[PDB]
Amino acid sequence: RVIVSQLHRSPGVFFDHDRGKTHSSGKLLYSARIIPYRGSWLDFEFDPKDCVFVRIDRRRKLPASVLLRALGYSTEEILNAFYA
Amino acid sequence: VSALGPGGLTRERAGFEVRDVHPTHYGRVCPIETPEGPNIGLINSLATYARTNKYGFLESPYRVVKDSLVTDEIVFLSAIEEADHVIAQASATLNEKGQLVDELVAVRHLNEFTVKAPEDVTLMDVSPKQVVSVAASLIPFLEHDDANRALMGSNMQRQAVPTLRADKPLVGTGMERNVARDSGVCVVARRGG
Amino acid sequence: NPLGVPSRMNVGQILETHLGLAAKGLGEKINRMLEEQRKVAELRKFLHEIYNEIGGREENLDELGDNEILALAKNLRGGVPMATPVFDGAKEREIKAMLKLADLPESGQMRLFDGRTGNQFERPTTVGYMYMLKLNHLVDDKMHARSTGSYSLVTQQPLGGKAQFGGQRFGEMEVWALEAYGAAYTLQEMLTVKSDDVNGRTKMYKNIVDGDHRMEAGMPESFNVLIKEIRSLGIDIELET
Amino acid sequence: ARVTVEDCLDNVDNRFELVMLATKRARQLATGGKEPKVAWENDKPTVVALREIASGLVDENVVQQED
Amino acid sequence: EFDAIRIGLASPEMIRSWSFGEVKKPETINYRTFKPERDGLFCAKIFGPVKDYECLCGKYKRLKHRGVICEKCGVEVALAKVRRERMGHIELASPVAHIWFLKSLPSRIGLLLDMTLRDIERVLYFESYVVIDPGMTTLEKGQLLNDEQYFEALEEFGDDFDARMGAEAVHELLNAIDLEHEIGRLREEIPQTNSETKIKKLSKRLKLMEAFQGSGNKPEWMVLTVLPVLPPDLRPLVPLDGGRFATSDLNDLYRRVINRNNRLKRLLDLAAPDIIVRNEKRMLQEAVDALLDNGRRGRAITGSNKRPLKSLADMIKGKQGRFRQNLLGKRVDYSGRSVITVGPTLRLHQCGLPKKMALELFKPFIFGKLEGRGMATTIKAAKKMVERELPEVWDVLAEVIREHPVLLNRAPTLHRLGIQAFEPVLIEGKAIQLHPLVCAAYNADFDGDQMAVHVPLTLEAQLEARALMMSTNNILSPANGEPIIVPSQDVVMGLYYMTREAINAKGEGMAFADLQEVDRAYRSGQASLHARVKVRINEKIKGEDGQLTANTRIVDTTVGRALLFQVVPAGLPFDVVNQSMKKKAISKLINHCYRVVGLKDTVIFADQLMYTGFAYSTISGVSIGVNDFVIPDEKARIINAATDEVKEIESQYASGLVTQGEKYNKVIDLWSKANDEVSKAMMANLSKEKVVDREGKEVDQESFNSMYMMADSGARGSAAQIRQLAGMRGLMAKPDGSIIETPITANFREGLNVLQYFISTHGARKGLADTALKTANSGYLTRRLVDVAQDLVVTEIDCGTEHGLLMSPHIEGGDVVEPLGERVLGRVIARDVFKPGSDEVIVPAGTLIDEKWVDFLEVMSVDEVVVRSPITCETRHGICAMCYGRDLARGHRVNIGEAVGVIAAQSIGEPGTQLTADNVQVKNGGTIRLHNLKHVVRADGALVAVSRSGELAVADDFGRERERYKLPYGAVISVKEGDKVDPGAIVAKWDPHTHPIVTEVDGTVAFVGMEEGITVKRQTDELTGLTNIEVMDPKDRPAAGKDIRPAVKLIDAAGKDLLLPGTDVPAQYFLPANALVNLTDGAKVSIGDVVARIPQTGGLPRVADLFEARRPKEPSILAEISGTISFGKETKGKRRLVITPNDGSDPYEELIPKWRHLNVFEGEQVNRGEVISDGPSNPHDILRLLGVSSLAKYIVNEIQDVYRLQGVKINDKHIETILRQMLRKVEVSESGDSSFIKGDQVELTQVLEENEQLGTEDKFPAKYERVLLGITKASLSTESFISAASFQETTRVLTEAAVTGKRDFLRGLKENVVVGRLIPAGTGLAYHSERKRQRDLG
Amino acid sequence: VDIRNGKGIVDDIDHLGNRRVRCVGEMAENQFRVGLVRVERAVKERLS
RNA sequence: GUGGUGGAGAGGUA
DNA sequence: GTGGTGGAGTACCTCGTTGTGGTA
DNA sequence: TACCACAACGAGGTACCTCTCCACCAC
Ligand SMILES: [Mg+2]
Repeated sequence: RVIVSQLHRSPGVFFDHDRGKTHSSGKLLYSARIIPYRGSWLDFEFDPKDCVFVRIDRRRKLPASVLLRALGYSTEEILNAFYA
Repeated sequence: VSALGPGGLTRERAGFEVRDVHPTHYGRVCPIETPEGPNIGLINSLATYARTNKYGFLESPYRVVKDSLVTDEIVFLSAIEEADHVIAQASATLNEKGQLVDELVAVRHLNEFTVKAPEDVTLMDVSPKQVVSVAASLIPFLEHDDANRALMGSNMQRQAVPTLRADKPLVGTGMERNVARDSGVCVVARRGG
Repeated sequence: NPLGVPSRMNVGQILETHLGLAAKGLGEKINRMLEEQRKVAELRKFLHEIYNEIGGREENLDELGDNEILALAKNLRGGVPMATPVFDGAKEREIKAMLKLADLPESGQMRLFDGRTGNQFERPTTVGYMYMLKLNHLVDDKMHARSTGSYSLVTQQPLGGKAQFGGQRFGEMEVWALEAYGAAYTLQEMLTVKSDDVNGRTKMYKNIVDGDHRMEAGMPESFNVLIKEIRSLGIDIELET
Repeated sequence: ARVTVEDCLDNVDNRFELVMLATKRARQLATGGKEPKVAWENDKPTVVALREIASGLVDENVVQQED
Repeated sequence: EFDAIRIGLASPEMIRSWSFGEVKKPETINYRTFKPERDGLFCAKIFGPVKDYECLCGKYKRLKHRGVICEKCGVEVALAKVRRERMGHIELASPVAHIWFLKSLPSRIGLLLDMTLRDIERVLYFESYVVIDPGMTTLEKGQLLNDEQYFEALEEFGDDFDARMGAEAVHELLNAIDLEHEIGRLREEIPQTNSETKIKKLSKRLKLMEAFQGSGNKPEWMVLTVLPVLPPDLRPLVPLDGGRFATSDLNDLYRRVINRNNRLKRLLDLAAPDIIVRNEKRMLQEAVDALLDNGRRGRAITGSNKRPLKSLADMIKGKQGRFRQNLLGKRVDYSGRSVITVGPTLRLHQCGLPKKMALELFKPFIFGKLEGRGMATTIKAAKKMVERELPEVWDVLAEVIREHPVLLNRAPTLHRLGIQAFEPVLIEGKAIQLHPLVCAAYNADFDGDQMAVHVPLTLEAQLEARALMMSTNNILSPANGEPIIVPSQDVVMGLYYMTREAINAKGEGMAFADLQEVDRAYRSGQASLHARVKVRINEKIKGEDGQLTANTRIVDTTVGRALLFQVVPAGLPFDVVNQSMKKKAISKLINHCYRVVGLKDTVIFADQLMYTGFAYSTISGVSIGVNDFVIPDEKARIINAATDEVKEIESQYASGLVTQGEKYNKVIDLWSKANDEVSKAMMANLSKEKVVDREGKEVDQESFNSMYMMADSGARGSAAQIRQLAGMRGLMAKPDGSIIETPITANFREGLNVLQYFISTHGARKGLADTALKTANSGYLTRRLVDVAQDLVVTEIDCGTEHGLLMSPHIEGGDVVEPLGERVLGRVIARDVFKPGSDEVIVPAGTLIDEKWVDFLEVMSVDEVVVRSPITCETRHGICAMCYGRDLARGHRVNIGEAVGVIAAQSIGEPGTQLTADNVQVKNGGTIRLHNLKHVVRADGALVAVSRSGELAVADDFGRERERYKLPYGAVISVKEGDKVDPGAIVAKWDPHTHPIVTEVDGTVAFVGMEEGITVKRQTDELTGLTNIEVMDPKDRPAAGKDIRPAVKLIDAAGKDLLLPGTDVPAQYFLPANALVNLTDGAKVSIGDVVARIPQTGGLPRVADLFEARRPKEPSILAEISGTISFGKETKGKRRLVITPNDGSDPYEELIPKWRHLNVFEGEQVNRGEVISDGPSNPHDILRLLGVSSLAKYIVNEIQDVYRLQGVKINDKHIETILRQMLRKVEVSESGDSSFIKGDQVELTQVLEENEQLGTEDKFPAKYERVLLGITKASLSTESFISAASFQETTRVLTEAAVTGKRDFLRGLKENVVVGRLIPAGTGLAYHSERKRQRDLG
Repeated sequence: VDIRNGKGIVDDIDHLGNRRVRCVGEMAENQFRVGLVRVERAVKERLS
C-alpha cells in the first residue's frame, strides 16, 4: 500500500470578504476563521448592520464584546484600545 | 497529492475553487494530470520538480537572473515568496553568455501573464517540464495537444499493461530513463564493479 | 480513424506518427548498411550525421568503433529512439529534414494500396509508427451474463456482481424509457416475473422449457416487504380487494 | 419476407391492438388450435402471426371465430 | 385480485391482531446452541419454522399435517416462508410518543393539541407538568408548570387539579380531545376573527379534525402503547466464514429497546425512585425514537464504527436515497453486458452477439428445444452437451436465436432511443457488435462503452419489441420529427467526397446512357470519381399520389453523384443528390424520403447509403497530416500589427494618459478584432486553396484539403476548432471569468509555450469540472420532470374544445427566428383559416397539419394561426389525441395509450448535458404597421407615444410582419403607416435616456410650488450646459420644502385651466427630484412636451427556475386593473398609487415600497396587463392577471430561448404538456360546495360544478382561480400518495397519508409499476379498460 | 476592522501557500500522538 | 422429496 | 463466554422551502 | 400587526468494474 500526501488547509487565520446574498445587500466584509492544528475553530462573524459577532465552531452568533470581557479587557479599555 | 480524507474537503463540498487550477499551481502541482470523474481536481499530482518546504508548503526551482546575465544559481521558492519577483519562462533568447537578447519577454509579475523587458526579470524557470506531472511529461509533442486530451492521455498511460516483450517507444521525452530508474522495478548497481 | 483528430484537438498523434515513420526508416537504413557489411567508419560518420543535424549533441569519437558502434548499430537496427522534450521538443522542420534524410516522402504521406482491391487510394495517406498501448480493460473480465441464479434473501432479486453471476439493474431511467414506448407487457414481465417473483420464476421456467411463453403475473415480494416494514412503522396498510 | 409492421400498423392505425391480435394469433399457433392461413416460410409463430395480420387475412372477427 | 391500497394509523388492538407474539427476550439465535430462544427476536413460537414443516423437538417430522401445533413443540408446524409475513409486538412498560408525527415540519400532535412543540418536548422529557382535569381550580388544562410550581399548586388545590408528566400525559390528552366538540369550537371561532394568520391556523385545525373524523382515525393511537416487530427474514443476520456474524441495524435497535423495556418493568415492579424511573422512561423514549427513525434528534451510532445506524426510515427510503432501488430498480435476470464493437456488415434491424452470452442467456430455451427434438432426454444430459458445446447445440442455438428479438440499452438512458430492440446475430468473440447508425441515438462511441443486453420472454414482449422497439421502428426523434438514425462521421465523409466536383478531372464532359454505364466506366478506372459529366437517368416521380411517374432526363452532373443516385429509392427526384451532400443535406434528404416513399424503403435506403458511404470513404485516401493545417501568410503580419498596437497602447497607459480599466477593454477589443481577422483570412485561404488548370488557363476551385472536407462536410469538427488548430487561439478566460489580457498567438500545429498551455489548462479544467455538475443537475431535473408528468397519457380521442393558442412564427429581433410552418408542423388546427380577405375558409377545422398543408400555408400569406394544445383538451384524467399534435416518432397521429408525458419529460430533459437601444432601426424594406399603438399626434405630427404598450411591425409586401419592434414610452415616430420604408431607416426616433414626462395638453403652464431650494433649484451646468431648474429632493429639500412638491398647474396660454380627458383634475403631474424642466414656467408647450426627465441567467439553472416558477428576488411590478394611475405617498415609504378606472373606479391599489425603484409615471393609463415598474417577469401574476395562454406562451418562449441558444431543437408539444401538468390544480374563492380556499384538482372543480348546476342550487356552483404549481410542488400534491412517496419527502407524504387516512386507487403509471401490474398506458390500456369495465359496471 | 475599513485585502484560498501538502510522516505522528494521549490518560488513571 | 450476501472505505470505466 | 452497554472529538456545501419569534 | 432575519429540513446522475475490511468486556 501507499500513503497519498494529503493537501489540506494550513492552520492559521483566514479573512474572507466573499460577496454573498446572505446580507440581501451589496456585499459584506465577511467573517474570519482561525483554524488550529488541533482544537476548536473560533469564528468572528460580521453582522450586516456594521456589527461583529463571535462564535465557537459549534455555537450560535454572539457579540465580540462577550469575548473581549472574558479576555479581561474593560468595556471601555477595550473600546479605547480598538476603536481609537 | 490529494485533498480528500481527514481534515479535507469531501466530494459533497466540491464547489469550484478547490477543483480549479490557479497561477499559484505553476510548477508545483501538475495542472493537467487529474482523474476525470467525480474526483476531478480534488486529487492531483505534483510537478516534476516539486518540493515540500520546511513548513510543508510547496517550493519550486528557479534560476536567479541578473538584469542582463542569467546567474547559474538555483533557488527553490514557495508561492508566497514568488510575489515580488518577476518570473520569466524557461525558454527565451540568450546571447550565448547568459544575456537575454529578447526585447519583450513574457513574464509573470504577481501571477498574471504578460511580456516584460529583460532588464526587469528577476527569476526564470528551470525546465519547461517543471509544470507537468511525471506521466504528463512522458507524452511527446505535448505542446501540440489540447489540455483535455493531455489529461486523458496521462490517465490511460497510467493504466497500461506490460506486454509479453516490451519495446521501447521510438518517440520519447527523455524522462523514461529517469522514471525507470526511480521506480524500483529495475535492478540497480548499489556499488560499481 | 482520421476523423477523430480534428474534433479532439490533439495533433500529437500526427507528429508522433511522422517522427516514428522517420525513426523506423532510419532503423531499416542502418540495418541495410549493417547487412552491407559496411566498415565501422561509414556507420560512425552516418551516425554523426544523424546526431549533428538539429538538437541535443553527439558524443561519438569517444566510443570504440568495433565494439561500441557495432553494439549501438545492432541495438538501433530496430529503429532509432527519438527523444523529444515536452516543450523543448522537435520542431516540424527538424522532422522534415530527418525524413528527407531517411529517404522517406517529405510530406509524411504516401499513396497506399488497398489490400483487397489492389487499387491505390487516390489521395496519399498518413502512415508511420505510433506507440500504441493496451489498457487493463480486457473484455474477458467484462463479459458477464446471467440466465438465473441466486437472489438476495431480503428481496428475491439477482445479486449485482459479475463475480456473483448477477443481473444488471433496470434502473428507474430504464423503466421510464420502457414506458415511453407503449411496451408494457415486457415492462411488467421484467418487473415481476424476470425478477422478484418466487412463484413466477419457477413456473415461467416450466413454461419456457415447455416452449410456452404465458407468464402468469404474480405479485412481487419486494412490495410485500415494503408493506411489512410500513406496517411495522405502525401504519395500517391493506388492499380493498 | 419480413414483418410488415409499418403498413399493417397504418391499417389498424393503432400499433397496439395490432400487438394484441398478434399475440392471440401467435398463441393460437403455439397451441396448435389453428393453421397458418399463410404458408410457412420456416419461422416462429410471432412472425407468421405478423404476416397473417399484415396480409389482412385475419382480424378480430377471424381471431374470435377461430377461438 | 385486489385494488385501492389504503393508509391508516395503527390501533394497538389491530396491532396485536397483526402480532403473532410478544417478544420478551432481546437476545436472538444462540451461537452456542444453534437455535433461536423462546421470546427472542426469532422465536419459532411467534414467527414460524426454521426448516419447512418441522417442529421444535422434531416430534412431527411428517409433512402430512401442515398446520398442526405439537404438544411439546408448541410452535405450529407450517411452511418455512411464513417467517416473512408473521410479525410480533412488544408490550411497552409505558406509552411512547411517535417521532414522525412529532418531528415532521407541522407537529401533528402539537396541531391537535393547539400549542407549540416546545411544550410537548418539555413534557415528553418530564421537564414540566401539565394540568389534567383542572376542574374548579386556579389551574387550567393547557397550563404547564415546574416542580416548585407543582408543589405549590398541589398545596393550594390539593385535588381536582391533576398534574401529569411524560408521554402518558400526552396519551391522556389525546383521548380527552372531544374531536366533535373541538371541531365545532374551531368552526365557530374561524370566522369570528378576520386576522389572516389566526384564521389560517384555525383552518388547519379544522382540516385535521375533519380528516380524523371522516377517516375514523383515533388520535389516541398516535402515541403507541405497543409497537410491531419486523419479521426476522427482512431483518436477517448473516454469519460469515470463520465464525463471524453480521447483524442488521434493526436487530441492534430491537435488542436495545427490548433491553430498556425489561429494565423499566423490573425497576417498576419494585417501585424504583421516581427520578430513576423517569430517567429510564426517557431513555426508552429515545431508544424507540432511534429505532423507528434516526438522525432526527439523537443521531444514534453503532459500536466501534462511525457509520450511523440505519433505522427504519432508511429502509422505507430504499437505496439511492428516495429512489427505491428494490421497488423500481429491481436487477433483472436474463441480462448481460459487454463492450461494443462497430459492425458495418450489420443490417439495421440486426445486431451482433457473442456465442457465450447467447448460450448463457437463452439457456432455458436451449433446454426446451433439446428436450423437444430428442437429443435431450434428461436435463443432466442437456447440461452435459451445453457445457461441452457439441456441434449439435449450435444448430438449436441458432434456431432459437433466429427470430427472437433481443433488447439492448446503454448505461445513461436519456430517452426511449437509449434502449432499443434488435434481432441478434451470432458472432465469435466477447464483444457486442453494434450498428454504426444507431450509435448516435445511444450516444455511444466505441471508446470503451459497455452495452447492457436483455431478452424478452413472452410472445407479448417479443412482439412489443419487434413492433414497437425494433431499431427500424424508431427512426425519427421523439423530441422532434428530425430523423435520428443519421449518417455519422465516416459515412458522411464518404458521401461528401463522392459528391464533389473537380474542375479538370479525367472523363469530364462525356455522357452516359445509364447509371450502370457510369459505374462500369468508373470501376474500370477510366473515369474520375468526380468529373462534370452528362447522363440520362430514369427518375420515378410521385408528384401525384397513386401514380409513380417515371421520366428520363439528360443531366449535367458529376460521376460520384450519379453513382450515389442508384441507391436512392424510386420516389425522389434526382436533383436532391446533385448538390454537395453535406450532413444537413443528408438529414433533410432522409427526412424527405421517409415522408414520401415510406419506412421499409427508407431503412433500405439508409442501409444502402451507409454501405456506399463506408465503401467510398475507404476508397478515398482521406487522411490527416501536418501539412493539412495551413497557416495563412498574413497571420504573421497581423500578429506583428497587433503587437505593435498593443505596445503603443501600453506605452500610452504607462505615460498615464490612458487609464488601466479603459486600456484593458481597448486591448481585449484589439485582440478580438485581430483574432477575427486572422480566422476570416485563414478560412478564406483554406476554402479556396485550390488552383487547377483546365486545358490552358489555370483556375481556382473549392479546396480538397482533407481537414477542409472534415470541416465543411460537417462530418466532424467546427470552425472554432479550425481556429485553434490552424490559427491563433484567441483569448483565454481566467477562473474569475475574466478574459486574460494576453492571448495565445500560437496554434496547435505551431505548438504552445508553457504559459499559454497553462492558461488553456484553466479553460479545459473549467469545462471538465463543470461537466459532472451539469450532468448531475440535468439528471435531477429530468427525474423531477418524469415524476411530475408520468401519469399523463393520451386517453381520449377528441375533446372537441374550440380553444387553442394563437401561435405565430418566432420573429424576435429584426430577423425571422423560426418560420411559422416549422412551428405548426405536426399540429392540428383550432379554428378556421382565412385568406387575407376574410370569409375565405382556407383550412376548415381541426385537420392535422402535414407537409402538404404546411406547403399550402406557405403558398398563402398565412402568418397567425390558433392550434389545439394540451393546455386545451379539457378531458378529465388524460389528454385527447387531437389537442396533442402528430406523434413525433411516427408520421401518423398519436394513438390512445401513448405515454406522452414520459416522452415529453425525456425529450425535455435529454439535452440537459449540452447546456451550461435608443431609436427604432428598421432592418429591411417593408410596409409599416402599428400594433397596440395609442398616442396623439404632436404639433408637427411627430406622434410621440408616451404609452408603454406599443409595438412596430414592418409588414412584408405579402402582408406578413417580417420583423417587429417594441416602441418605448415617449417615442417620436415618422408615421407613414403602410408606406414602404427603405432598409436601415430609423422610422421612430425615440431617445429616452431618462423618464420623460409627456404633456398631451397645450398652453402656458403654471409651475406652482416650484420653490428654488425647497422644491426646485435653478442649477445650471458648466459652459451654459443647461438653462433649467432642478427639483429639490424630498430629503435634500428644506424641512418645510420636504413636504413641498412642485406642481405645474395645467393652464392654457391665456390662463384657461386645462384638465385631462376622463378625469376632471388638470394633468398637473408633480415634478419630483432628478427631473428636468427646461421649458420656462408660463411658456406654452405643444402636445407631447417632455415636462420632466428622470434618468433610469441561462442554462440549466434558468430552465429549472422556470419549471419551478420561483419568484425572483425583485419581480417586475405589474399593473392590476386598467384606468387612471396616481402617485405614490413616499411619506409612509410605500408608494401608494391609487387606480381610478374610467368604466368603474376601483380604488384598491397596493403601495409599492420605495426601496425598489419604480419607473411608473403618475396620472397615466393603468393598462391592467402592463408593467408598473420594470424587473424580471414573474409567472404567477401573469397567470392570475394576464391569463393562461399568455403565461404558456411566455414560459415556452423563455425556455426555447435557452434551448435555441445551444442550437438544440425540441418540439413545443413537450414543454406545453409539462405546462398542462403544472396547472392541474385550481384554487377556490367562493365554493358553496367546498372550503372557501383550497388548492384542488380542476377535475374535482369541474365535476362538482357540473353536479351542482343540475343539482341542489345554481348558487352552489363554485368560483375558483387557476393556480400554478412548480413541478416538485405539483408532483408531491398528486391524488395518489404512492407516487409522491416514491419521489421525495417520503416521511412527510407518508405522514400526510397516515393522518388523512388516504386510499390510493392505482390509476397512475408508477403505482402500477411498483405493484407489478401492467401499465395503464401502452398495451396494458386494453387490460385496464376491461378491468374498469368489469369493476364499475357491477 | 482594518479589512472592513479598507486597510488591507482579504485572503485568497487559491494560493498554494494558503494550502499545504502533508506526508506520511505527518499523519503517522498524528496517529502516534493520539494513541499516546490515550495510553497517557490510562496510565494517569492507573499511576495515581 | 433439498439448494448458498450486509455495510464502509478507496480507486477506475462509460 | 455470556450477559451488558455509556461519552472527548468534531465543526470546512448550496440552494430552496418552510416555519418562527422580533419589530414597525 | 404584516414583513423579516434566522434556523432547520430536504433535495442534490445514471450503470458497471477492481481492492481491503468489518463491537468490546471479562470473572
Ligand atoms: Mg464512450
